[PDB]
Amino acid sequence: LTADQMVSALLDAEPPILYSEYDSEASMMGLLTNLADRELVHMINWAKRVPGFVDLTLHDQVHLLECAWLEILMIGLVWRSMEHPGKLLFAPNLLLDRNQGKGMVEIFDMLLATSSRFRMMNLQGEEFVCLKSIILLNSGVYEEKDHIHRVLDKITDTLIHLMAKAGLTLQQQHQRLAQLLLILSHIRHMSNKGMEHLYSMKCKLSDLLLEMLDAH
Amino acid sequence: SLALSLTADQMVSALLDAEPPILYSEFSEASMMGLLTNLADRELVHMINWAKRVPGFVDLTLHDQVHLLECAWLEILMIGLVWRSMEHPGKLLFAPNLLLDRNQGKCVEMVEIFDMLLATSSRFRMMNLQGEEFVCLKSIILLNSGVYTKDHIHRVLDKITDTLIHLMAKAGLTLQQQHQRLAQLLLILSHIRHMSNKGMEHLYSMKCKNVPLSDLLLEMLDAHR
Amino acid sequence: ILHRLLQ
Amino acid sequence: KILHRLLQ
Ligand SMILES: Cc1ccccc1/N=C(\c1ccc(O)cc1)c1ccc(O)cc1O
Ligand SMILES: Cc1ccccc1/N=C(\c1ccc(O)cc1)c1ccc(O)cc1O
Repeated sequence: LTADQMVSALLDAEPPILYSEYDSEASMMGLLTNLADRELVHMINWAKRVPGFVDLTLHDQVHLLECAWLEILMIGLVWRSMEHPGKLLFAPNLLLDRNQGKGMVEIFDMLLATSSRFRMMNLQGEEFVCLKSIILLNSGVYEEKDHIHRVLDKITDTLIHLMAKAGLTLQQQHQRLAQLLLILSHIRHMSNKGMEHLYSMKCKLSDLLLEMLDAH
Repeated sequence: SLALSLTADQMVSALLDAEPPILYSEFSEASMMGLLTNLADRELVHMINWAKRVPGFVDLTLHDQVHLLECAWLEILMIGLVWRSMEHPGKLLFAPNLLLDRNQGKCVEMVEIFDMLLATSSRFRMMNLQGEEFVCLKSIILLNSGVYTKDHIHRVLDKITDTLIHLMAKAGLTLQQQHQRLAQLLLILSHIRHMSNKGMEHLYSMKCKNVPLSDLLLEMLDAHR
Repeated sequence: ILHRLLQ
Repeated sequence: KILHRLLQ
């Protein structure tokens, strides 16, 4: 699969931006749960279109998604929130800023910071779909896992191939690559912190989300 | 800032010469966690002085220095563990005199964090991770884990990226093999972050149930709550 | 649920 | 905080 072949497949596999039911802490968080629960369905049928994913076991596919799902929702959130400085576009009709965070506030700022980092870097869509797929394949990789490593390496080739096209020098490609991949540490952090917050909410949710939680 | 006016080889040497020493230790649940807490408490002191020797770290505000360490301390302790556990497959070498298997972790409500650590060590072993790459990674963790929670830090990170590549090109790696290996190494930092977060929760669980924590160690925990 | 949806 | 003192 060519690099350009890689980007197209990923670009074409993108899920749709879903809408909220907008217009308290319970109400808002209730809305985000509703949204996340519907996004999860698209995410699942999106992962299937991610190169290599279908070649994995059904159990492995379950593991990868159980680990990465919130990471994937969050990098989706941060991406569509790029051109909206100081706000988080959870949905086209659900655009929120820091001062309605309400134990969320810490998680909000982290998401806000990630989106600022993306905008600073002028993150391209092609690069975004690359990162998101890396997350699905990487976040739970730790038999033939290493087919996953072969695919991960392919995606890395795609990232670099993209960057060379934008006129980035050899040194500029290596640095940008690290910068993108380093952001995935933070997304890992937000996800983990997010899970914890949700674990506090369970003992006050969607039936599928609950299944996704106890996996952690 | 001297860290930017530094070549790859001078960066590597600076990091290699700043390496903290390998401390020694002194099983029930409290017995095992007592030794680990004691050990961690002693390494933190060396970590703090190691950090001041990581290029660019000295230019940061004291407040910022405090923040980066508070965020990355367990990550750094863990990648240290994983590194020195490389030459001992299936084993965790917390200290030269404290080598543990997975079965020992089961005496603590811990085995899940053991396996993840052992898995990371297997990854390093599989990649034939070098010491030069290790000290680079560890400094990256220090400067990156708290940066988004500041252009100086990004420019130092880039410099370390340059160093990692410079090492790979020195070991005869092809151009494609160079950036592929970089992403592989950097992606492992996601797992170390995860292991740290899972570690923290376990320590807060330990702190509320009263092994006794160091005041310095408690000060690090409270920073993540 | 996740298994059935993958299927 | 102890970190303040140790870092100086
Ligand atoms: C903001 C947040 C805090 C804690 C846990 C998850 C969180 N994020 C969530 C989220 C997930 C599940 C909830 O019950 C509610 C929200 C989220 C939902 C959809 C989306 O596109 C992006 C998202 O980040
Ligand atoms: C294995 C583990 C499980 C849960 C939490 C921390 C853990 N690790 C620990 C650890 C740290 C602090 C504690 O109070 C106790 C232990 C650890 C200690 C020293 C070291 O060189 C590397 C380390 O990973």
